[PDB]
Amino acid sequence: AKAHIELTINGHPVEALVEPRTLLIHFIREQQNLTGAHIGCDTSHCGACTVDLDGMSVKSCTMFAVQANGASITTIEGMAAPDGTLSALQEGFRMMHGLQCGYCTPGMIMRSHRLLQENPSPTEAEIRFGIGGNLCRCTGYQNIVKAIQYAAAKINGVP
Amino acid sequence: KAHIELTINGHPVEALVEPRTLLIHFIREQQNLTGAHIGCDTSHCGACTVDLDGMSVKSCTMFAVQANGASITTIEGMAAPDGTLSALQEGFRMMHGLQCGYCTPGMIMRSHRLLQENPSPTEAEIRFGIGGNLCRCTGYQNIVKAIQYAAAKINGVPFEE
Amino acid sequence: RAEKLQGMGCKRKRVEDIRFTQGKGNYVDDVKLPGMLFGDFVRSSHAHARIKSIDTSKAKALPGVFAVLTAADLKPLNLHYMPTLAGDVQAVLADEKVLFQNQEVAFVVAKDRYVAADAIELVEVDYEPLPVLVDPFKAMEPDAPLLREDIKDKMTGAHGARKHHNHIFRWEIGDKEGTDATFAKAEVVSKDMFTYHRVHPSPLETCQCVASMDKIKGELTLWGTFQAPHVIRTVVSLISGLPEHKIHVIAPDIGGGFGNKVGAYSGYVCAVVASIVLGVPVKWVEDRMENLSTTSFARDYHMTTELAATKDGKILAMRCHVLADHGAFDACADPSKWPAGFMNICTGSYDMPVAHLAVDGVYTNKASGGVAYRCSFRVTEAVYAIERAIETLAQRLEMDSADLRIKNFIQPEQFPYMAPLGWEYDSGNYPLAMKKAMDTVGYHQLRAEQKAKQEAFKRGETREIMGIGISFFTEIVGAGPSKNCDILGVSMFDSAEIRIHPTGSVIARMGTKSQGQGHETTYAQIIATELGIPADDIMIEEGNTDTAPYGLGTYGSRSTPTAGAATAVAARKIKAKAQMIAAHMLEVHEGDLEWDVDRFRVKGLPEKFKTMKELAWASYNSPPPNLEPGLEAVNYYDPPNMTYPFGAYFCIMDIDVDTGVAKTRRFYALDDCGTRINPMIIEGQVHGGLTEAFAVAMGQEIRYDEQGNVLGASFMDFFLPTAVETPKWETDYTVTPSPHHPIGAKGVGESPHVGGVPCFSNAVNDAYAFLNAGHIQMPHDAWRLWKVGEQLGLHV
Amino acid sequence: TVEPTSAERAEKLQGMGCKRKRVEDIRFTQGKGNYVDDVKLPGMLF
Amino acid sequence: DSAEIRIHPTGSVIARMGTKSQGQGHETTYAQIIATELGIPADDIMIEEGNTDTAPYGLGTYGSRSTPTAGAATAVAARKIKAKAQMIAAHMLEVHEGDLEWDVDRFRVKGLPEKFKTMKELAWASYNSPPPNLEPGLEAVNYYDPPNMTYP
Amino acid sequence: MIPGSFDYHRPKSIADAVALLTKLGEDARPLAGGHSLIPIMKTRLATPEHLVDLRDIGDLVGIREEGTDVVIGAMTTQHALIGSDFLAAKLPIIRETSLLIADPQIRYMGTIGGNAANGDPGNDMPALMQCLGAAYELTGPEGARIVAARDYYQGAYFTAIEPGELLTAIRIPVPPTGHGYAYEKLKRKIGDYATAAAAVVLTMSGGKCVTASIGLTNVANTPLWAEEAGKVLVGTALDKPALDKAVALAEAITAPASDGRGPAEYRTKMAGVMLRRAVERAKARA
Ligand SMILES: Cc1cc2nc3c(=O)[nH]c(=O)nc-3n(C[C@H](O)[C@H](O)[C@H](O)COP(=O)(O)OP(=O)(O)OC[C@H]3O[C@@H](n4cnc5c(N)ncnc54)[C@H](O)[C@@H]3O)c2cc1C
Ligand SMILES: Nc1ccn([C@@H]2O[C@H](COP(=O)(O)OP(=O)(O)OC[C@H]3Oc4nc5nc(N)nc(O)c5nc4C(S)=C3S)[C@@H](O)[C@H]2O)c(=O)n1
Ligand code: FES
Ligand code: FES
Ligand code: FES
Ligand code: FES
Repeated sequence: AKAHIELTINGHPVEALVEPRTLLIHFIREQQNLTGAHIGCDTSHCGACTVDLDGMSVKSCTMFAVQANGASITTIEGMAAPDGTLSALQEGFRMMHGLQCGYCTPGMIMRSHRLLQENPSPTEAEIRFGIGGNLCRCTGYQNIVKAIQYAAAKINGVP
Repeated sequence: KAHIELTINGHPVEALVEPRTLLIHFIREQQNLTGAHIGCDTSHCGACTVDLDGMSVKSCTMFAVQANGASITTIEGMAAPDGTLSALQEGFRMMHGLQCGYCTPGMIMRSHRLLQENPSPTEAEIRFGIGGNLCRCTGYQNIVKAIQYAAAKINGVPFEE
Repeated sequence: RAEKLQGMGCKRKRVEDIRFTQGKGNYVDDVKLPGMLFGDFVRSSHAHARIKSIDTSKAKALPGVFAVLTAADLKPLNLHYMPTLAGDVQAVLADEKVLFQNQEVAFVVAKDRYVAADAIELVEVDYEPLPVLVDPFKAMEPDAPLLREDIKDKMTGAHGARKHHNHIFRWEIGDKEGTDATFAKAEVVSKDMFTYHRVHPSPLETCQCVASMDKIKGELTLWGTFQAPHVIRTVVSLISGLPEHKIHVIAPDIGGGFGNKVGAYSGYVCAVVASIVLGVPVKWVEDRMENLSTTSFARDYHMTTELAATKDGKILAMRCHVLADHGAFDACADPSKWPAGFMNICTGSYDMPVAHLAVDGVYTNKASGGVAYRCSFRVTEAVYAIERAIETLAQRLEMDSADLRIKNFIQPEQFPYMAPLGWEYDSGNYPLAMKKAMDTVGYHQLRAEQKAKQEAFKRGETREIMGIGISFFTEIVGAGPSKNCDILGVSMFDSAEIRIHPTGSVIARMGTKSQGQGHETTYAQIIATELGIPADDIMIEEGNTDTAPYGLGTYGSRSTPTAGAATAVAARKIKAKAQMIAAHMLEVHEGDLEWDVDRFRVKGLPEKFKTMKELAWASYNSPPPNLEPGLEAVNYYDPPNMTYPFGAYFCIMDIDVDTGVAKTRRFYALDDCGTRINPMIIEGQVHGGLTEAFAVAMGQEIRYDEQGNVLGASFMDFFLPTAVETPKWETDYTVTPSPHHPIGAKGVGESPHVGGVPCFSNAVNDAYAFLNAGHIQMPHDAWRLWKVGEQLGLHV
Repeated sequence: TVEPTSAERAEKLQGMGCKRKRVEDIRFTQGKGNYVDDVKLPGMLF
Repeated sequence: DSAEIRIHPTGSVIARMGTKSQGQGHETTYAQIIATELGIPADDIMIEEGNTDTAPYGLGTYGSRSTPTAGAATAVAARKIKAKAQMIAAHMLEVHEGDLEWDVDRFRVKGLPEKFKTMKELAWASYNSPPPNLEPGLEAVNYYDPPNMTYP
Repeated sequence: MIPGSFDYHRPKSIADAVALLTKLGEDARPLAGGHSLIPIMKTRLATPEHLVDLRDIGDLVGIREEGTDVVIGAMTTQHALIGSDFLAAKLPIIRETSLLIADPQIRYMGTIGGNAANGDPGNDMPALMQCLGAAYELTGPEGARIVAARDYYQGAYFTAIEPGELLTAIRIPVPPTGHGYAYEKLKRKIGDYATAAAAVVLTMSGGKCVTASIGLTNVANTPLWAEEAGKVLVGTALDKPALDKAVALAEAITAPASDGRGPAEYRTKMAGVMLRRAVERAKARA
């Protein structure tokens, strides 16, 4: 008795049959083959699975795909512009060396995407608190803060 | 799309196909049984030969829908489950009956049927018996030997040299 | 041309980031192959028990389950144990008994990980409890339980006699008699037992693989989280019977390793066996709780550490004995001759006449490991031992511990310095770095501030205490010379192969394997400089054992020492051939040519030149008749010595004695790793390692209770700092090249952890030193620091 | 044997001059060649 | 044309060439060349062609050139490995290279046939106990510029 | 990581959800933000046969002032609590508390009702709601009833809710304008449940405390309302004598777990320290 869901992921319609117990992260990775999102834990701490879902940052390992029925999700694959151009965040993470192994990066960028909508001009304390749901093993966060600041400057220069 | 159910290499298959889908493309593109090959567009080469309800069929000259309910064997279906190659597969290797390998699935599938038709064929019967299968590499001589080898294997006794 | 080169020293932005920022990395769990199944383990609920029965019937009967392997399946293949790097064996699936909680008991292979998880729950294991051993200090008591029955009637293991069934090895080095003599007469003997508690590298990606036996071809492909994929290939060959040319190991992108991903785990072996049995691919991906509780732990050394000194603070000797808790199987990664790694760097940065080190390893009912988590083969422990001992000695001497260090540093002119436990340090300028550090942090001013704050505390004017942590450390990285460094008999070289294409771009591969350290960026910078070829015209690959030259992998901060060297050497082989081509083209002797960034010029006729680009083309287009066409080279680099980067780290820590909550005020990290290939990357490496050090010192732990339950092995409890907790890092450097390295570059990646933990722990210990707390064992989390203050009477 | 003669060792090489049977045949006789049109990639168009 | 041959620690081989079979049996026959040269059974040798990232640069298969060109390169590259193996053998056996003679798959000491190292042992040695003067491992490349055509 | 299988329901109203829960009985659980339940399903501590997702029930979301109360729908998320400037005006302690709960992602999903109904003494809202003297509005198959937060919690995962009930809203008396408030939490890191935390609201007049109420988080198998401790502040200047007495009375009722956050005796003391600090901050706000 799989459930039929319909939702939008990265601006595209998705329809699927899922077991209710399928975690959203697995739906995204395993069924949708959007393997940017990552699993880093089994307790909802790490944020590697973060996606932007109806204007929220969500840990997709702590949601069933059926809960995302009707949702609009952006994953990391959805961040670059249609012409390929990196988002400000993606660019900032590269420019500022905000990643190393890259494993937290999708979740970090997805969280940051929402952070900079919540607060386009965050202080460092606001950034750090604002990414508190996302663990990184490699970077010690310092360059991630820089990356987010860089991105904010780029964004804030666009208009 | 048309709904078909059939058996391929002993396994049930159920699929939806467009009517115009050639069997070769259903096998290759939808079933991912890419042993069978396409060598021509005029039904001469036999590279697409599969064994289908006890017949050798050029699967480029049949639509998948025509195979509804059929039992097909493709080259992937020839080796034993224990990994042991069929007599033909072995004979083709032993006798150097292939080079590029492109005709080989069709040659073996044809030959599988040939040897059921005629378990102990003469050379002339072999050559005629594979007339629907072109090979560019071998000049056929070793293919004949391969088939002879396979027949002798199957039969437990040699026939011609 | 200048803009494009992006060679050594440039803060070249990383090529990896393009894919990673877009989710187009290729990590193991991203792999999907036709027919691929998923396997995972039934794991032991018991720390120590006989397995009376495993009933797999209900699991096998579950739809979507394809296999349930138990030890009974593996035996026949001689795969119910697997060799370890330490020369022991580790149970793949438990046979007669389980020896640690969460140990692998059966491997269920199913259509997907959801079914596999369901089927795991259906396997029923009957246990007959045995007495659990978790306290290593009791491991060699006469009534200690016999853990390793499988090797019980073998009093000699892979590192000598075992004097007790739970004794793995005893290893000693240094001059015992001389050390003992010094301690017998020294004015001051400063002894403490420093425990470096068990922690775990916890890479954000857990361990995992996809095994695919192609039964038609008789070839195994194995994707996996392998820091040392060629080694894995060879091991898999030796234990499976498949020949190496038919084993294709692929380490793709790896989401951090931190040492966790060096060795083999049961998962890899079971996935392989399962794939061989089933002839379809089998994926195994562990969850975090199993990662933390069943893969390589780090640390777990109990270091009885003594310094002998004069009252004026000259260090005369060090005597250290370690009790090493290895868990149930000795799977402690190390070069084969070094069962306690390079713990014998524990005399540190100081010139001591004599020393002695003894290490006993014991079995306990715990996961295996030990060497992981930026340890550089027990250098974390060594450095902690010495840098804590420096502080406890300084306290006992009533001396400022910076002064004590300065009094004892190895001086720059002493290098290469033969230390008293056998390592010959390559280069170092410790006084300069220490001075730079102290000046930068205003050290003497800090001490005055601290004194004032202490007086304020005693007057009841503040509940905060200030500590100043110092860690001045000598690392030893780059394992290593073939004479003494081998991984199960393969000498610890590494390698590079560089091939220049006709149009002047390059493919280069190395025997290492990045897990985020930026090799794909930085190895190209080495080549770029050497050949004058823009870095972006160079493609770097690692990890595919079919294609990359054989190497020993990435760990022990060895990549730059070994493959970085090989890269430069191979590039220089190309350059030499290019010079010969240039000589041929320009109709001059090779000796008439000089290299000028990207071209050979004719001495005195600088207008007459051939560029590297032209030479690459000529090697294909007009190959000199004396020479082979093409332009490529390989080097397998057997290092002549380790590299010995160093650092001077200072932490100022404020601690609320009422809660135990410590807050880092400032952390300054000076690292000198010789020539710096990419300062941006180094800085990142440092940030990450300092954050680990903060975690280890201040919170992280894996524990076991008296029943052998593993405690805290999830992110509910395992302290991984977020951006909120993680201090800002202030980094600095000096540059003291390695003389023997082709580009003067030393490793660095582990340095920040190695140095950082003692820095933090020293800061905490230092904060409480005026209250006579003694050595406070890590971690320095709030409850523990509260207990310190409670026991000092601070709360009433 | 465990101590094969020179001739035995040479024979086992299946080296120069030998009518060594082809390694390619294993896959090709089983349809496990990989020819271009066997390639299928995500998103591939024709 | 070209060949690259790499011997693994346990004595099997990956070799690649700058040609590209279209059925001429190179994956079989190049290994035969190597097998004879090195005394490693052909079955222990994997031959690859055609992936430009991995195979050494060559000019392809046409003009019946593979045997003249890459076959030559294969032999020459294998002889480079043999020469290195001879050096390793001489080191291990503590004799001069001139004191060794090849017997199918091993170097024996002249006059003392009981003193020998097999190629397999030498391959392991090249990883396990590389003679101080030599790089570890056991591999070679040759790019072969033919002096003439062959005229069958 | 992998939950047991279950069936998933999306009732459209409270009545439907209650009917479902009542029908399916014990094997059904409400699903709110999922950020406690899904984690324990993933461990298979919980193996419900049915999840009844409250997502589609609009009336479970919102913040309103009704009479002398603020009424907050159970499905109002932490993020929404934080965002509410009206709540910040009336009950600023809530935003303060919420910002100490979990992390941004979890706060986007986790709801006040799920935090309150969960019965893990780790949750922060329970003791806050006890401090505030909130009432929980429950609707079940027998109709509506109200259970004081102070009466709601009996133990780990043991609460006053009865089979088939939903907690539909939390009704919180609005403290006087100018009241002091604080929620002071000690934790190992972002996201961690408290080692100890204290919620305080109090009012002052003439330099003397007129009212005080104290909740304690995660220092027993339930939240605690520290009734005696609050009482003893009343009439005092909230000076050291007064705070010592409150601390004593607060500590006395604790019975913390000994876990990774430290042993019970530490946590008892930390309840006291958090209390002190919360009273101090409340006093300064008042
Ligand atoms: C990593 C992490 C860190 C966290 N840290 C904290 C923290 O610091 N402090 C804190 O307070 N919380 C913390 N939480 C828990 C979080 O706040 C949860 O959101 C909260 O505990 C449950 O609310 P929910 O809406 O997610 O409920 P759910 O998880 O959906 O439900 C929890 C329970 O309450 C029941 N339930 C839910 N809604 C109702 C209702 N209306 N009526 C009846 N029963 C209902 C469910 O059936 C289940 O039994 C953390 C969670 C995670 C994953
Ligand atoms: N003199 C130097 C030294 C290093 N570098 C650069 O810094 C990086 C790290 O080089 P090196 O110090 O040689 O260390 P490795 O590459 O061998 O990395 C291993 C090391 O890497 C550490 N850092 C890690 N960082 C990430 N992101 N992921 C891991 O798994 C890590 N694991 C740890 C641990 S554990 C170890 S053992 C390389 O890009 C190198 O070019 C440099 O610019 N100049
Ligand atoms: S995988 Fe989702 S929070 Fe860790
Ligand atoms: S970049 Fe490796 S976990 Fe963040
Ligand atoms: S492809 Fe079918 S006969 Fe040629
Ligand atoms: S083997 Fe090449 S076409 Fe027959």
